Amino acid sequence: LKKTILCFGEALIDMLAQPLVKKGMPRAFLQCAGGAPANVAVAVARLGGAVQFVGMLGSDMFGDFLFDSFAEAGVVTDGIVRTSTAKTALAFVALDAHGERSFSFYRPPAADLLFRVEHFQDASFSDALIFHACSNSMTDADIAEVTFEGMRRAQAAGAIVSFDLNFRPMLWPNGENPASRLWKGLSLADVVKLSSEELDYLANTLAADANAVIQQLWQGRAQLLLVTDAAGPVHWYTRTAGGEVPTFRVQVNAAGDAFVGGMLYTFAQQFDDAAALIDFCHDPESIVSTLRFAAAVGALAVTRQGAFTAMPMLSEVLSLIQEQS
Amino acid sequence: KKTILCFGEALIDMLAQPLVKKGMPRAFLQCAGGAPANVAVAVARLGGAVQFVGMLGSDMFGDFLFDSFAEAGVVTDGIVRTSTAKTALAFVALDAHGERSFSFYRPPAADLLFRVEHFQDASFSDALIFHACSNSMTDADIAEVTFEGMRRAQAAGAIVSFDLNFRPMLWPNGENPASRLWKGLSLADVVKLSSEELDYLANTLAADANAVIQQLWQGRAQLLLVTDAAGPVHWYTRTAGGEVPTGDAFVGGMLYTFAQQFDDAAALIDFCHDPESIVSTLRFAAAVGALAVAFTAMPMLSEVLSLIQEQSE
Repeated sequence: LKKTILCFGEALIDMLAQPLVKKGMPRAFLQCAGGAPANVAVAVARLGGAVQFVGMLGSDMFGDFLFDSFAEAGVVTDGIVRTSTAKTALAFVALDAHGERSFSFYRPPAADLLFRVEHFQDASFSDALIFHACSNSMTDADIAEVTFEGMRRAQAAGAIVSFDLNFRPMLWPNGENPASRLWKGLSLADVVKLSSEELDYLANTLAADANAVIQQLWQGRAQLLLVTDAAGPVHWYTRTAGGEVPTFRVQVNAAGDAFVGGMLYTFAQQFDDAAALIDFCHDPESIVSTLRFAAAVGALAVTRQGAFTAMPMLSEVLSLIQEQS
Repeated sequence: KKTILCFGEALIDMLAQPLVKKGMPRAFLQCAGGAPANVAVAVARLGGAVQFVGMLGSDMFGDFLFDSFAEAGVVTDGIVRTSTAKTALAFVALDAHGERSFSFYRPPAADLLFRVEHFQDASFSDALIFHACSNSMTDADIAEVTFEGMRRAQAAGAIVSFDLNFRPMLWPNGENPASRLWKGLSLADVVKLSSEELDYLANTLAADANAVIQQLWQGRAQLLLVTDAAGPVHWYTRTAGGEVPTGDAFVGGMLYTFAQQFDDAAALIDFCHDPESIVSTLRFAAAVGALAVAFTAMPMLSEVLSLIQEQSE
């Protein structure tokens, strides 16, 4: 069976700063499993899809926590490698930008950044129908090349390559221009997901507009593009048309990792092989149907200061779609 | 003059909390930490004039440490900041079979980037005591910075205090700390060791405790204090030794008391030649150190008071 969704990249700890409780009581931080591709993997596993997380975890308490969290969720762990050379990355989340949500990362150096091409396993790509990655595994030259090689290997092995930009400027070296790597990753993906802001960023790097960006994507492997709005309406584009994705109102909005997990999960269930993506992209009726499912997953996922605390099961997602209909 | 200059690392201790409810995320409590940093705070709480010299990150944790120093009464103008690295983190959780584990996010770290040019002459000319620990010797650069600070202090007339506080886990894999430890020990006037560290040092010499003590007398050391997990504190000088009839609290009480008793660095020598004073001062140091922690002062209050009365009578 070649139905496994391979999520590659970083898995890290989101440390959620809690509000001050009493007097000089020490502030508390809550430990939550995180990482863009990691969240996608857990969302897929919760729905019942075959999924594996490929990446490097530290040989520390946090790495053990992430490993066990993956196992408990049903995510295959065979492709995970370990290292004592660096610690598991930490992402501290709090408030200080006045009342804004602040971020403090312990990642210029981290375990996930040390994954090398030699760590990939042929069995992973043999059984993979989808390879999903994000730009965080492109923050330095070495890890970026590993991500590109994974995308190239996936394509050659018959897997659909999914790329959710998930651009986080803070994680990139000061003074360096990430444009080059982002465009390269974009040229190697069959399915691309961008936020409105990232689309604007990319347009600026071209000294042009959104249309120019989309046309640039069509010059590569891209067959499907999703653009998320801060608000909530997701737009989709293929080389033959464009439209909107049905949304859901379930009280908390922009499509994130759960949405992606929902989408890839459906792809793996419905596609016999990678070539099936082409027919899918030529059929707006299927596109709308599948993205509605993805939106339902995103709407049901529960987050706390970012970081997912609960992913929905298939029955719950289908019930929402059935009800809100 | 009068100020106690504590130099080195200030970091965040993240204490893992026992799981309250299965489905809830494990919690970690933030606490100001760092060896010389904690001593600086204790001295300040006791009422001594103290300044912490070191580098703090420009992050949320650095601001927390800076504020903690300020609130305790520690002088902060000797503190420098950097965005180049994050404030170090020290995770202590009860990992595996009831044993308390550790996970340090150091190196890299902001405190490791303090450079010689960050020292201010004003800090040294006003210092009666310069106190350091081995944590600021974990890499070649910060170690040299620490040694130069100790030399500057000595040259400026400050008593140099060195609390080994050896933590192997913080040192580079495959390296032997012995060399740096001995160099630091050779530059201190006052040395504080745990019984364990004494044995460790003895081994580096392939000898006994006496060999370590004699080696110490080869450098600047005039007073050695050796603490026990469970037992009296042993003191040693170049002419004698004995025990104090009674950890970091102790070091705080000691520095605080030394600063209250000694007019200058030369006063340490007279002190070392006066066992009665050594005994009285260290016992008091241990006792008053408990205050750097409405509360009861008993039985310590009466114990201290009865002794002074008897001595005066």
